[PDB]
Amino acid sequence: PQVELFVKAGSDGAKIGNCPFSQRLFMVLFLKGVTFNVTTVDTKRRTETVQKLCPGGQLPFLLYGTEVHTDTNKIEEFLEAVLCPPRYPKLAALNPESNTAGLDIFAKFSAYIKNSNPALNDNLEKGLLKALKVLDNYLTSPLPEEVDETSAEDEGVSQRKFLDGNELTLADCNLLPKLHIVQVVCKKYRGFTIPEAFRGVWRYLSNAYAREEFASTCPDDEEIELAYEQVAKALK
Repeated sequence: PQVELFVKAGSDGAKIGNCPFSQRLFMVLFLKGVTFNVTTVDTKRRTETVQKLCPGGQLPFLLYGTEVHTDTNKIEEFLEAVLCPPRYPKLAALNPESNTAGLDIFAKFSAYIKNSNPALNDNLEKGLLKALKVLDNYLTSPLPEEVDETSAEDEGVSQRKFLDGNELTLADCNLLPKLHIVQVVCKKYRGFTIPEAFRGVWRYLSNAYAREEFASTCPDDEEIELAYEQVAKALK
């Protein structure tokens, strides 16, 4: 039941370019265990075969047998439905709040980085910091799984690896690619690093970069930066 995910090509028209939607889906497929392959699509120069499978020009899309599926959320939702137990595992989060913790982070970042008027830099940066703290608190709050089970050093603090427990879920597939863009781009163009004092968020990124499903699906730093260069370099 052949699985082909079509994703945005980077600056040389071949390699992985910047796209959080592509990476999220790429991650879902590694995590599912399915046999699959990825085709990169140069969005300035779609091949004729790609033009014909996705006449609308959406991206990413997914070839499943002979059907093309568009819209990332619906693609994901369909991968969860059709690649299901017992032959593949359920990836969706158990706790609803895991799907919405730090959702706002990527919008606040975008605002922050598209802005070019120095007067606004500070308030937008605090927007971003606050969104990261909501996330941090969610990462340091014990989930129901962890109830009343701790050791003396770090009572009240969670020790789970990812958003919803110790297994990557769908919620991580959405968040991690976005946070990864936030870090690379804000470091390069805004003199900004996620504060060390958000130890949840750091401990979380550490656990992420430790898993090939995420680190193998990241675009090269240079592709992310090039991708954001025009919009980001405008603030003087």
